[PDB]
Amino acid sequence: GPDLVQKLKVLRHELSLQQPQAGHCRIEVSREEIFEESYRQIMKMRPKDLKKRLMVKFRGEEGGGVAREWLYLLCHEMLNPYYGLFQYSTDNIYMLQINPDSSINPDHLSYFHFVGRIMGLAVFHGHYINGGFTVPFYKQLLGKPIQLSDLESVDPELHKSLVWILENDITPVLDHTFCVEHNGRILQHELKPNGRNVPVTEENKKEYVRLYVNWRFMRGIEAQFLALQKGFNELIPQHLLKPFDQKELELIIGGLDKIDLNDWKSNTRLKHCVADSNIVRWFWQAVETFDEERRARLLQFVTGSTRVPLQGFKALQGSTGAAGPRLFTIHLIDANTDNLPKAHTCFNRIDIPPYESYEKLYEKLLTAVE
Ligand SMILES: CCOC(=O)c1c(C)[nH]c(C(=O)N(CC)Cc2ccc3c(c2)OCO3)c1C
Repeated sequence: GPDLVQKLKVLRHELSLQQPQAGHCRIEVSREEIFEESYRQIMKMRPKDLKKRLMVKFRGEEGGGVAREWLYLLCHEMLNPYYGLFQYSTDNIYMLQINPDSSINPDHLSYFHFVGRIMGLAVFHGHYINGGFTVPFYKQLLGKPIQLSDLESVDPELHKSLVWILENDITPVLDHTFCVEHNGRILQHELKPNGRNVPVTEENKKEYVRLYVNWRFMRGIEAQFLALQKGFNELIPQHLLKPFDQKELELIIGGLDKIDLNDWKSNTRLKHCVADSNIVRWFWQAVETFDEERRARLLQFVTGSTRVPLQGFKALQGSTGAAGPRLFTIHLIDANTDNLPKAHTCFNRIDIPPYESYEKLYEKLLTAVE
């Protein structure tokens, strides 16, 4: 709380001291080749050059304020799975993770080092990017261990079984060793040296669960993660992150998930209504009134998910029909004003009856959502 506020000020003050008063960090890339061009221009600089005031300009545009736009666009474009560095999770929708098969590109480690530098530059200049990584990824990047509690949301079944180990006498029921498996070929991993020959007992099961928790996230991505963290720490040294505790890191990480209302409203299709009509202004008014958890519940009420792809509301998918985005739709219909708004989750549509006032829309929409 108030100690977190002050820790953030110490961090920002320390970072500001590393920025030279004179000098600039010059970048000039195109929008359609921002990843490859930024890769070559950034990997040419010293870490101290990256700490200079950003001097950015796009391909052939006049545009200071362009450096904010450049960094934000590069932060989202570098996570695009086309580049083979990151892939979507099969545990939670629209979440990202390092692709363990990134070894295909033999220069992958220099690209992960580059991604780390850009993530470090975002923190350095005060940008909050909703990268969509898991809480364990972000804790590890910020220099802290993963907690068993952080596994519950990613892998509830593994979490339940590791919790079972810690809370019960395993002796008459389980016969595990410090060796774990995962995939086409089956790969064995010894959690600690000679692990295959170390049976899990009451005496060492705490170490077993602790090692298994880390492996569940680090599995096949350890070299990639190390290079990423290396780039990140060239901008954000690990000692400056030491004061933040597990709880403060969870608050900072949860704040990254903020739904972008600008991107939501810019990418909303309107059916039988205009952008200035009372029903549409009242809907966006009620959304602004809702806290984050209520904004997430509204997004889940209409789309079935509490998140949107990394590209944003423009990449929103529908369930059926021709391939292509199915934008979030506000549909003003002809219906009973006592009726609730109706969600058509297959098509990301909310059918809204013609309410008389803002206060009636707010209550009906809140009743539908809660
Ligand atoms: C401990 C103090 O934390 C901070 O002050 C802080 C600030 C100012 N920004 C960030 C932050 O946004 N990220 C963490 C690196 C997420 C992120 C950035 C760039 C990305 C990305 C995700 O996906 C690819 O590009 C944090 C945590």
